[PDB]
Amino acid sequence: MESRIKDISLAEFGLQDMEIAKTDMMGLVELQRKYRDSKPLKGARITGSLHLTIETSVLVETLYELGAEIRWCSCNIYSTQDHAAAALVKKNIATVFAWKNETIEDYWVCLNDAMTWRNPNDKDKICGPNLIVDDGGDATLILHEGVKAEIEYEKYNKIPEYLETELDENGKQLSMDLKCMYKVLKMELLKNPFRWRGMLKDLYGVSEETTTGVLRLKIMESEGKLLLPAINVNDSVTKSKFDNTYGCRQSLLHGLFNGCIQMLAGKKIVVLGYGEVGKGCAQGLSGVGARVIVTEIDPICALQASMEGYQVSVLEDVVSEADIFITATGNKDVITVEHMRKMKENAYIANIGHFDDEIDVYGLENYPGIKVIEVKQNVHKFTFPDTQKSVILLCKGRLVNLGCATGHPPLVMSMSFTNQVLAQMDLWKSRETRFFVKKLSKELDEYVARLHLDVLGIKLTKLTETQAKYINVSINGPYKSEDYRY
Amino acid sequence: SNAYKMESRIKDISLAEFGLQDMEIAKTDMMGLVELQRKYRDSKPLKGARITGSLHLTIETSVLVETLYELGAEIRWCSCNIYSTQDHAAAALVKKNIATVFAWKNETIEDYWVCLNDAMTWRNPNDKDKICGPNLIVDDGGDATLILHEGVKAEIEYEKYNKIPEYLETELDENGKQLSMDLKCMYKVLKMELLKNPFRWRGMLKDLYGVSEETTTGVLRLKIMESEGKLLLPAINVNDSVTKSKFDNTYGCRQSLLHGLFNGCIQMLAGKKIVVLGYGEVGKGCAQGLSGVGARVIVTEIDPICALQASMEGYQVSVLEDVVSEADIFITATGNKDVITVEHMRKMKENAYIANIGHFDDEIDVYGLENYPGIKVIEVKQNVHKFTFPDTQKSVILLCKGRLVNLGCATGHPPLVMSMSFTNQVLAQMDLWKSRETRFFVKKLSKELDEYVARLHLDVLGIKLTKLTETQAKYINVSINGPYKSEDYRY
Amino acid sequence: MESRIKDISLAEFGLQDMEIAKTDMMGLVELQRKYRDSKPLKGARITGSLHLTIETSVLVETLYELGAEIRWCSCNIYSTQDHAAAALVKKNIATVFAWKNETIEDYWVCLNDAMTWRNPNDKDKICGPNLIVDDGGDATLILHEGVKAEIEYEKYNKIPEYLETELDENGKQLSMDLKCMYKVLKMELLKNPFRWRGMLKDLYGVSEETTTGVLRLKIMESEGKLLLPAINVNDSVTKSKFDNTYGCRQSLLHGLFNGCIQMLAGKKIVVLGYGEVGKGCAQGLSGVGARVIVTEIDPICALQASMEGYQVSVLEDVVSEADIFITATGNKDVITVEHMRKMKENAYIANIGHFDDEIDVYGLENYPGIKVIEVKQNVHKFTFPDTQKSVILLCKGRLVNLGCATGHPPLVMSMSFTNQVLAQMDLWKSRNTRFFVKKLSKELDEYVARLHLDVLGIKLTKLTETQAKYINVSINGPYKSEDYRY
Amino acid sequence: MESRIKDISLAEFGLQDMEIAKTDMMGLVELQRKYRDSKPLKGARITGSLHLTIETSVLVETLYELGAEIRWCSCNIYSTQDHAAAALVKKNIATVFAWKNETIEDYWVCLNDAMTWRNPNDKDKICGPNLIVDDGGDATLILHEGVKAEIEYEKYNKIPEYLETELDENGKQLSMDLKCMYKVLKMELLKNPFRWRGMLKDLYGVSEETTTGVLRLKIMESEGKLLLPAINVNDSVTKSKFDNTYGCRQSLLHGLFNGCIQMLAGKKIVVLGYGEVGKGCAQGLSGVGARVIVTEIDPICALQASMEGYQVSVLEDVVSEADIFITATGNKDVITVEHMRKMKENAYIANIGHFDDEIDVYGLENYPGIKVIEVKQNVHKFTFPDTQKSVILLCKGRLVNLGCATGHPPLVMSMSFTNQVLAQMDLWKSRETRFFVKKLSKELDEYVARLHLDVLGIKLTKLTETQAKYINVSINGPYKSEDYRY
Ligand SMILES: NC(=O)c1ccc[n+]([C@@H]2O[C@H](COP(=O)([O-])OP(=O)(O)OC[C@H]3O[C@@H](n4cnc5c(N)ncnc54)[C@H](O)[C@@H]3O)[C@@H](O)[C@H]2O)c1
Ligand SMILES: NC(=O)c1ccc[n+]([C@@H]2O[C@H](COP(=O)([O-])OP(=O)(O)OC[C@H]3O[C@@H](n4cnc5c(N)ncnc54)[C@H](O)[C@@H]3O)[C@@H](O)[C@H]2O)c1
Repeated sequence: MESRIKDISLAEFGLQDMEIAKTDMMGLVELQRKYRDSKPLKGARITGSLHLTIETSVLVETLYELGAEIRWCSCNIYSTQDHAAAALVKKNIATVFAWKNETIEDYWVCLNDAMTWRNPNDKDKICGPNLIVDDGGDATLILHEGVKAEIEYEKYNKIPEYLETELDENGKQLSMDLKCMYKVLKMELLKNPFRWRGMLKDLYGVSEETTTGVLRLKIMESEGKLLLPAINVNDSVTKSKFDNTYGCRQSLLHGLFNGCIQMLAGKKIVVLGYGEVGKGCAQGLSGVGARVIVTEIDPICALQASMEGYQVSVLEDVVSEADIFITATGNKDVITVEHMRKMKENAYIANIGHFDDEIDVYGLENYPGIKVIEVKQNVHKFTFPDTQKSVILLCKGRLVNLGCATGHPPLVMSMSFTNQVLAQMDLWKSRETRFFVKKLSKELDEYVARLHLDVLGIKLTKLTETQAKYINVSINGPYKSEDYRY
Repeated sequence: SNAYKMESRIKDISLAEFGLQDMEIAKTDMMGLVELQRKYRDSKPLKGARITGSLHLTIETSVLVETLYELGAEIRWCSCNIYSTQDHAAAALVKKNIATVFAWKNETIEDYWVCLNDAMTWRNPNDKDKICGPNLIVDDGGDATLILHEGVKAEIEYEKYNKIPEYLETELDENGKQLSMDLKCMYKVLKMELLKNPFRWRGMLKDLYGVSEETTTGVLRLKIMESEGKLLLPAINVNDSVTKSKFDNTYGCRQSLLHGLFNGCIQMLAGKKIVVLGYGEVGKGCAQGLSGVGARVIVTEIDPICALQASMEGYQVSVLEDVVSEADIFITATGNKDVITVEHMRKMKENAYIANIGHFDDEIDVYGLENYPGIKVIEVKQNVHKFTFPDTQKSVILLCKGRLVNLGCATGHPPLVMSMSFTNQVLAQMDLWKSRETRFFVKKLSKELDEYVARLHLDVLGIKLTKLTETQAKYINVSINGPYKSEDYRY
Repeated sequence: MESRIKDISLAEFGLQDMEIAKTDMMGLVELQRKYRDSKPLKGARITGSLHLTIETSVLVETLYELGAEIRWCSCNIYSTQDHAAAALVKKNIATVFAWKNETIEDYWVCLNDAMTWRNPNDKDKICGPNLIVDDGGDATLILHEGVKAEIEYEKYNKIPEYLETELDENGKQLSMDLKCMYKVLKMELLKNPFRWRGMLKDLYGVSEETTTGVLRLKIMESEGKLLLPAINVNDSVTKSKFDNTYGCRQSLLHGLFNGCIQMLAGKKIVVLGYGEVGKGCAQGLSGVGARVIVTEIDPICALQASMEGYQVSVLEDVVSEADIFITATGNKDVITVEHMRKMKENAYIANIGHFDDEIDVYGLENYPGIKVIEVKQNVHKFTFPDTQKSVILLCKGRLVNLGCATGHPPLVMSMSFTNQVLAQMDLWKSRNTRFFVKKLSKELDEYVARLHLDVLGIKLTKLTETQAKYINVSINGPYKSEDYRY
Repeated sequence: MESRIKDISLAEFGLQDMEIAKTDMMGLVELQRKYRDSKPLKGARITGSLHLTIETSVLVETLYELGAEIRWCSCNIYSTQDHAAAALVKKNIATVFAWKNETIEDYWVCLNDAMTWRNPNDKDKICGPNLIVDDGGDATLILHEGVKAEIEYEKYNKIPEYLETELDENGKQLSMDLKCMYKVLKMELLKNPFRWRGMLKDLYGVSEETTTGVLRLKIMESEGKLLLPAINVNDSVTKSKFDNTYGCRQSLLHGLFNGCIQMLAGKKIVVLGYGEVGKGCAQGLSGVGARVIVTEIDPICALQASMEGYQVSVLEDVVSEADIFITATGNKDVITVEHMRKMKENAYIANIGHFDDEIDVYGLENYPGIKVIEVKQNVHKFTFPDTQKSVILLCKGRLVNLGCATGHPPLVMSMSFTNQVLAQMDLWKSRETRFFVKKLSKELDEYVARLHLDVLGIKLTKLTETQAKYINVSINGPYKSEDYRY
């Protein structure tokens, strides 16, 4: 037994949930039906760092049926669905390092173990994955920081001091994620100081699932420091305009209904950030009678919010009157402890963005004399000692739809994961320096949509030759120019 | 040892702190109940009243019980559904000695009727702890009221021939059909009580001052009794208060239907053809919520007025038979029975979801589905079962065994609307108690009190109410303080 | 010959609209088909005071095909559709005294003429109508004030001084409508002081269309001054829950679109009054992106607004911030000159209630130093002298959906007018010092709904005997108890 | 050089609406404030072909205040607002050739005159514009076809026979628009065969307002036949995501309420095309209770429609049951004569796309034995002689919001038109061979949004340095990458 999971006996519930889920994941069902025998990913070692849900287990199953060997971990300490994880282990579909309620330390150990492969020749030698499926950039981060650490290690033939200290370049305390990651890097430098650089040779790419992960990729790219090809799956139209928006419209409500006992109707609920995710959040909240107040830094998004009937305000002007706060920025320090101190009694705070630092959870937990009580497994009420007023935080500020619920439903995830399988296949067939972040073709993007039309009984109109020539498109697409915004 | 802890029958007393914490959080929005406790906890208008409740024991209900308790009443409680009890809510009441409780999540139908009977059984410490009944009843669906009346009928039959009437000892009804399990289990209790004391039910009537009924289905049962001249005690209809029916039934379900569906049905609602059978107060809310998350709602209705209302909101109105093969999810919201038959179920597409939000499980023919020759059943997750027909090999997925899905698969309506319903309940209980000092009929609370309920909740939401000038008040012919609408106003 | 309209040449444009409108007015089509042979209203003299729109023409046609003789006028100086009035006169369906943009003086003269019938036996003598169709209660008001005036006239053998003065009580100037009505009453007393009382024996009742008219009836009943039977048509479920709400949802917008050039999306629109009309107005405004703010006196209605996501405030707390103000209360002095002076530049003010005194128009027009410029017909900008700021009034405060637009569409008016025909037939069929106000039975209310199901392709489900017994109703209905609110 | 409009006495009504409109057009108001002294467009001859509405008059005034000489015409025969055209002529800020209800021949004559300028040196000699503001691409089309005509004329020393023929290649009858354009071009070849080619020299560019015009530009570019620089205004975020969507949401409803007497609630309304325009149309229709059914060729757009709860079907499966049909495709022959013959009695047909050929109006009008009645101004009922069934067409299939109503409101037009002015200034500045189509920068696109925030009381949030660096943007924008879809 190499996998490290919660409980293998939950396998059958997972397997059963996978089959029910699969009814609507027609994109993944079709890729399996079309490629299970030809196996286009045969020989590929794939490491995944992505919320291990039932939907994800179907993604993993799909990659496995296309011939890949798979190792997997979750990209969040609270998102793993333990029955989903056990289904993959029992069936020998993948080697898994993930469980619900991981410590930060265990998060980084699991990611590192998922990145570790034993060479098919001899078990003595370690090697890396050929491909990476990433959500948030953590697997991509540990690889680049691993390489940087090794280069610093050789340069002075000793452990770089930045890995043996609790402080950053400016004397401040390092985040728990960096301390735990640096601890893993130091350990690996002593076991093998060419571990990370040795992987670069066999690494053919990474396919990134989400906006926060993409931003990280784009930053590396513009600095000329990206060390492998990358496909941006987030910005496929069938991902960003469906998963991000429609997926959150349902999964935000599910997370809120599970964690927040109150009625949303008539409540002033602040949605911080009105991008693809924020738009979905507001639509769902209004659907159940909430009066949505939006905050934005972008004047275009602000205007869009206003066109849908929502008030647009700065947090300071509403922090004392609003009832519920939802961060959807992908930024950091959007809700501070100071903001929290001004909120009304039993105001709720939740985050749906990828990382928990949108909310100053650290400042809240380390506030002098603060009291905390567990409302439920993942809901905590914090009471400030000076005012005696309390705020209620959902799942310690981690993405609420996956921390307090089961994330987006199968339909949109099938669309997102169909893009993932296609991105992986593209990277694999192109396998062989300035590396780029590219997106999938519009042809494939439309194809993903075509694969899901029958789920919903959608009947598509077909162009005539005359109409096609008139609007200047092929009868079979693509139907829009590259800059079309949908 | 504590009498409340020992006498109560719940699942786990250790969950009490979670219950108490939830109750405190809920109180932020349950301003109606918070105010009644503040205003009356000293003078205790319900002092000495023995109240028996039969209403889903949720956190919201625990605050209701706490309110009756702070007003001076002794209390015993049970839920009105085998799956709706929230064990932490029940534990909270037992640990604080607020009430003697007989309720847990996932009861059997036998246990359900034994808990109700026990909730109706009191002892008088001033009369050598001898058996008696409650003074007041809080009912949701009319089961407390049913056992009382069937209890009186049973005793009247028993007394004629000095023996147990044979309709209690038989597993079949008047038409030779197999009795529902609820009737069998209720008759079993009635038979046992006739042997303990054949003057038990009629003996309670002396001290019973009324029942206050929470929902549409329980009210229907009351009106049927009243029109037949068989209602044995005064009743207050709480469901038809404006601050109950226009809020709990509609806006409560808008949220709680979705929560139940999200927990039981893993699939995305967006784009699905979802049938909502019944477009009354509950259906209106279900529809609004469903389309709020992208579903395409199709309505079935028997009332041409309601059907037209659905159509005005952009919904297709169809007969079930015309969409039973194409629709993805079916939600019954009628309060009727046999709305979705086994025969309808056999025609549904593969993996169609079926759920009910009405009070009783018989809206969907669950019994006929479970007892269909050769049917195959597997438990997907908690209270979610897939049934497979042997002749077609097609499957349908039933949520909560047909039981009201918002309470059985989720936590029911949220605190805010429940406070509005429960403020009406406390007012009704007080009205019946102060009144203690053809024959019996059903009545509703006055509009003054109905408007009062709403006033108590305006600050929760930062609502600012405009005030009429004398000139305006005289012009529209109302008092500055209300009521602001005539009795027939529909809101 | 005896009709007074603007132009009879428009008739053809009215007759075409009537036929098109009849596609959706199935209730009226059905009553015509079913009762035109037997003619249940045969010999009845019907006077109508109801906005003479295309829809009203179909109502009047239906009363005519059913054997009635008819005289009609509009219940508002701006609501008449000239092509509709022409159609009725051209085909000799009714005698009409109505045109768009009447003066208030002519309004009362037109009404008084509509009430004046000639005795079929001896036409040299006057008589009144047998039945009245009323909207707002003006026909009912002139009858009752006329009777009061005649009685007062006899006690002192002279014109009562209240009819000749023009202040009354507080010394405040009397409304133009009362002065013009009193002028007509004075003129009729001098010609025949038994005119009004002479109509009482043969008057079999009035059927009242709207909330404001019903309110006036209820006041008369509580004081024991109601002089004839009345049917409250507004409170049929198929009128109040459809016309008041869904009719306004479309016609308000249409009225706002013709008079207000500005975009509604993003604007803070205050809807004063959240009753059957207010609910519909809000729904329509939200539908095109406006942020609706509600004002209410009734806490129940205020809570309903909150449950639909609308902020509920008092006018004084938003009068300076809001962009548009829509009164829908059926009350008076809701928007005062003092409120208007605090409004922002080019703020729009409109009314959808029956009467124009919801907004203090008289006070605005007669403000010292006020400047007024007509932007277009029925749209005026008023500029205050001190601040130099302006407000824009639609329709001189008259119901904006009928004054600036064509009112509710055919479908809902058919439901309302099907109730009217049924009411007229009930009062005629039934032909005592005390008279009361009653409503149609729920059987007939449900019948109105049944007649319109085929329009929209609605398929109704039918109860089995065991279900009908279980829910305690008859298979053919009624399906709800009398206190059911729908 | 003397204007041709309907009636100059309407001037004050236009000038009055202009000032009221300016309240929301803060983009154009700002450009006037900032650049009226320096006049960056001084000396520039600007010819515009764009619906001459009140909104357009503020655009022309802005262009004038920036120093340009201006001559203008509408891009549709029914969209001109005569009072708007009058205001421009009265204020003498532009030479105008436009009026409501033009003939097709007049349209091309007006456009050709708008393209004709008297040489800055001589009064006898003719020249062309320096810049073109176009909507639909007709100004751009006449120029390119004018050049082709001249080149073909010199090639064989004769009038090209395609200009004289009434049919074209496939034997089908040429559209009236083509026959009229060709007649104008034929005549210009005789007066001066180097007219069009003479213009290319002084033409610095065209700025195209809409999707259909852009498509035409992209086709010419791909073929390497574009003869001047071009700026695609349609695809600025502040145009396509506001004008096309939220503009139509209000203006479609305005057009339908004016042309269609029926209630939209409950009706099955088919929206053909679910792009930027269709999205808005559907939302506005749903908002008034309609049951929207969508037709699409694009599987992504079709899925999006399904995610909003709309049924997605092919026209043939609903053509007999639907009540109202709205084309929003920018394609042609979307609704054929055969489809119209299958529609139910009194079905309504309207188009909101740029050209009238989305619906086969020509075929309908010229159908053998077709009866047609004018229901009202710009609304016609057509009855087929075989079935005796009727269909009702709004403004002869021309864009319904501008034909049956007053187009989009000022707010969105200011956003669209602020982009036009910015583009014209860009083209004019660059004057100091393959031509391409470019779009404005995201800096300017966001700037357009900023200019309109105060209208709606929008409070923008400002990024901190730490936040700015974390998400890798400047504190002052741009805040999104180029491919961001909003
Ligand atoms: N789950 C909850 O929390 C909750 C909340 C409130 C009420 N309820 C229950 O919900 C049920 C409905 O309550 P309501 O207040 O909406 O009652 P209602 O009378 O307002 O609505 C029921 C509707 O069902 C329609 N109907 C009846 N039989 C039908 C059939 N065979 N097909 C189609 N339509 C049919 C009726 O015309 C009616 O409009 C009741 O059982 C009530 O006790 C449950
Ligand atoms: N324009 C139309 O086509 C049309 C259609 C139907 C009714 N009406 C008219 O519209 C008016 C309202 O009709 P309704 O059916 O909605 O009546 P309603 O009683 O249902 O609604 C009126 C609401 O206004 C509120 N109100 C009263 N005074 C107020 C004040 N000073 N400030 C704030 N709120 C106040 C009341 O609480 C009430 O809820 C009446 O005059 C009626 O005749 C017009």
